[PDB]
Amino acid sequence: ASSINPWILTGFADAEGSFLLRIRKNNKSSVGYSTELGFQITLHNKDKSILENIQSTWGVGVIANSGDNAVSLKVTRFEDLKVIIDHFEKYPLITQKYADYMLFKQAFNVMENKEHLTIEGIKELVRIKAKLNWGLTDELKKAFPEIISKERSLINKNIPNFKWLAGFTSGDGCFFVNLSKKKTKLGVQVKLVFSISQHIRDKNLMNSLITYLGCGYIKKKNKSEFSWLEFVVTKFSDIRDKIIPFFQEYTLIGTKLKDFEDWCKVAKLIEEKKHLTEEGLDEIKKIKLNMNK
DNA sequence: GGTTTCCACTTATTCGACCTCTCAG
DNA sequence: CTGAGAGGTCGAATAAGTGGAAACC
Ligand SMILES: [Ca+2]
Ligand SMILES: [Ca+2]
Ligand SMILES: [Ca+2]
Ligand SMILES: [Ca+2]
Repeated sequence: ASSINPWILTGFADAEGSFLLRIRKNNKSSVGYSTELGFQITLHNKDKSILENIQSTWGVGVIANSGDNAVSLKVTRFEDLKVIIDHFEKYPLITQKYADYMLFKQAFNVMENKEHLTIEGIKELVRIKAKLNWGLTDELKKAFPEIISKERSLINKNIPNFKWLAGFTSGDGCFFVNLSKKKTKLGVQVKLVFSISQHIRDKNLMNSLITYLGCGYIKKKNKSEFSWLEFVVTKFSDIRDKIIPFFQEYTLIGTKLKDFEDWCKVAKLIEEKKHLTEEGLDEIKKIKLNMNK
């Protein structure tokens, strides 16, 4: 296993990490509840190597299958959480997930004091959990109606450095070869697309990518009640002169690195105008077939 | 006996990956 | 004709989370 640059790791955690606070009804526990605090990343099987590298970097965490297609790294051994905290104190998250991290830290402090072994400490964990991720289940709310949770901190941080973006892109980004039929004797337009997807809660961060990368635009997307954003670059001069040199310098991790490598092969053919030939179109369709999914 | 840690594997829905058309220069 | 956006779809590699019991103090 290889170690991962810490800012790349934090950017990847902003895109792929989740904090965890289990408060479980437990007939064997003196206070009727047991707890489990943690941090986890779930990826496709093909990216198991990233999880082994993170495990090797931090020296913590257990890896297991997550269903038929995915694999997780989960850190819940309590002493190992100190490694997680030590990392994110030095290399802080910048999406809204930073607020979940802060709630995770509060829960750590409660459990370090063994307060979770008292009913009052369980109550304090429920207060913290109420704003963490999806919040309290209805079943738990019914158990602790008394609870009043402090409102959730809205995060508005800047991108700390390019390595963070390399990690974030390795998680939530997409390098895509768009083919769209036209009329023309050739008949197909080849267009390279770079995009990053994110929940609308981080509108500010996503909007800032345009200024930070000096190209792109934001698309708002919806699906029933859910909404998210796409930062998108389609202009070939920006792909060739901004996006490609950026990730050539700030190296992606995992399978997305291979997608980016194939994507650049297509950019080369496009720069040589080989995409407006039948022989070059063959080559590009071959590269596209071998990418992503 | 009580508590912590790990593995199996899911639900919810935020991602990624995928497609097609318009129209300015 | 070509490029750059416009305007989408869609499935789960989504983000998040639960049941059971091994493992331990
Ligand atoms: Ca993400
Ligand atoms: Ca994931
Ligand atoms: Ca991903
Ligand atoms: Ca088992």
